[PDB]
Amino acid sequence: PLELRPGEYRVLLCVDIGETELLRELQRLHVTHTVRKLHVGDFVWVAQETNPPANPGELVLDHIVERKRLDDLCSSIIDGRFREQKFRLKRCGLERRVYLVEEHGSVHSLPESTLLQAVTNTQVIDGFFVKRTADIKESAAYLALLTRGLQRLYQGHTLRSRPWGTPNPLCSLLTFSDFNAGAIKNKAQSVREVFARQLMQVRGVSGEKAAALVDRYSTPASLLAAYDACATPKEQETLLSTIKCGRLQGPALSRTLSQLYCSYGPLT
Amino acid sequence: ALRLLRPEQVLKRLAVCVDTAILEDAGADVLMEALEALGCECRIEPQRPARSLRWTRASPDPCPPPEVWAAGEQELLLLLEPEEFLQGVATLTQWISPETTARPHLAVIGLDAYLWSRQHAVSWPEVEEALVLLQLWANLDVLLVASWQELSRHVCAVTKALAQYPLKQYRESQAFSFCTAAGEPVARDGAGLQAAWRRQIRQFSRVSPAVADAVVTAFPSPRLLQQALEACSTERERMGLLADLPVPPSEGGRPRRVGPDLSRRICLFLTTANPDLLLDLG
Repeated sequence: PLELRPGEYRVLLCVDIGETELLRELQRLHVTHTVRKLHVGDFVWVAQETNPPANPGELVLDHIVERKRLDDLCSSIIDGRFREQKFRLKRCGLERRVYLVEEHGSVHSLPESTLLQAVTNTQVIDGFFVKRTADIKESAAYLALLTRGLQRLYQGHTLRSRPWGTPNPLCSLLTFSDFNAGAIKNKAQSVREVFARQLMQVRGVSGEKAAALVDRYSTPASLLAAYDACATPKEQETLLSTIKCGRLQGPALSRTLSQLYCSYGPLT
Repeated sequence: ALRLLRPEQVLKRLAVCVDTAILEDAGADVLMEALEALGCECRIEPQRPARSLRWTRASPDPCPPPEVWAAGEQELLLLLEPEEFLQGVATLTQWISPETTARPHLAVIGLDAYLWSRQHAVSWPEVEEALVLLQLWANLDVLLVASWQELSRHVCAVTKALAQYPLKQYRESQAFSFCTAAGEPVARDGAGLQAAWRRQIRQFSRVSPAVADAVVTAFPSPRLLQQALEACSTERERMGLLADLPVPPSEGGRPRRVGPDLSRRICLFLTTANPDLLLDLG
C-alpha cells in the first residue's frame, strides 16, 4: 500500500551479514549502505522512505547479486548445493540477477574447463549476469560503481508497491517486507513438499503421480488414517489405484505403497 | 515413442555463423581449429553486424510430441577492435547496438596491452564505469580477453551451453513444484522398501545419509515409527524420540547424534495434519 515520491527517497545498498573484509573497503567509496539479514542472495538495493515513524516503507529494486568466492564455488557445485542455490535466486521476484565471482588465489581444486563451463551455463541458461573480479576490493569497487548507476537510473521516477503475485527502469516493485518473507518460504521445507518428495523414492512414482496422491492426501497422517479405516488388507492394497493420475487423468502400484505404509513388521 | 534429444545430439543442430572479416586476423583460425573439434556446424558467411558471430539452433529433421525445442538464433557475439571500443567508452561519458533478434554480446581481444602502449582519450576507470552503464541500461556484457584462445574458450563454452539448454528447460518446466532422480526397485514381497524408506528420511533438508540410516535402523517401517510416537505421554517425548540416536563421528573422535531438530521435524511430519506447516525455515 505504498508510494515512493520522486521529490525525496533514498536509494541505498543492503549487504548480507556473512561477509566476515569488504565492509572496510565499501565505506571509503562513499556508498550509502546498511547491513541486514538477506534470505536469498548476498546484495540487494532498496528504496527507503526518507521521512516517514523512523520505520521506512521500503520498496526493493529489481536487482540481486549473489557472491560465491571461487573456492566455495567449487565446494557448492560438487555437493549438489549449486543448482538448488541458483534456482532460489531465479525464483525470488527480483529478476535482473547478477552472479559475482571473486578469484581469491590460485585457479588450480576443480579444472579450468569445467569451472568456465558452469559459469557460462549460468550466463546463458540461467540468465544471470556474470561479473568476475580479482579480489575483495575490486568487487567492492564494482558495487560502488553499480550503486551510483542505480541512483542515476531511478532519478525522477515514481515508485509503487506490488503484491507477491507479480527495456524499462522498473518501477512497481515488491516491498522489502514481501521480499524477505517471500524468500523465507521459497526455501522453507513444508510437510507437503517432503511427502511428495518421499513418495517418489519408489520405482514407478513420478511427478504427476505423486502430486495426485498429495492432492488426495495432503499430509502423511491422512494416508495412514485412510489405511487405518479400511477393514480387510485387500482394501489397503487397492486403496490408491483410483487417483487422478496425470495431465491425462496404477492398480498393482497401490499394493507396493501399502507394503510401505501398512506393514507393522520391519521392511527389507 | 523413445524421442530423446540429449546435449550431444542437439549440438549437431547447433550452428555457429562467423563473419568472413574475422579472418583478416590470422590468429582467428584458432576458433575454427577449436569449433570444428566440437561437432557444431560452422558457417563462414557474412553477418548481420560485420566482424561478429552468431549462434543458430534449429529443430531436428523428422520433428515429432512436445511443443518447444527453443529454436531460433538466441545468441550473437559482436567482436570489437579496442579503439572502436574506446570510442563508445567516450560516448558513455555524456551505443554500439543495432537491434537484432538474439541476445547481444561484446568481446574485445587484448585490451590491457592496447591501453598500455597508447596511454600508460580515456583510461581504465572510464572503461570500468562504462561496463556498469552497459550492464544497467541494456543487460549487456563485454568479454574482455587477452588472446584468440580465450575468446575461443568462451565461444566453445557458449556453444556447449546452448546444447545443454533444451535438456534443462524440459526438467525446469514439466516438473511439478517440489523437485529442485530415480526410484528404488521393489519386488513382489516389498524387500527394497527399507532402502527406499532410508532415502525418504534423506529427503528431509540437512540430512546426511549416515543420519538417515540411524533413523531407519531404529524404526524400520513407517508404522513402526508412528507406533513409537503414540506410545509417548508428553509432546516433548515425541519431539525428542530420535534425538538420542548415535551417528558416525566423521573425522574427529567427538561422537555425534541425530539430534533434536531433525527429531522434531520427523515428529511433526507424521503427526501433523497441516500440509502447509513449515518444518524449518533454512
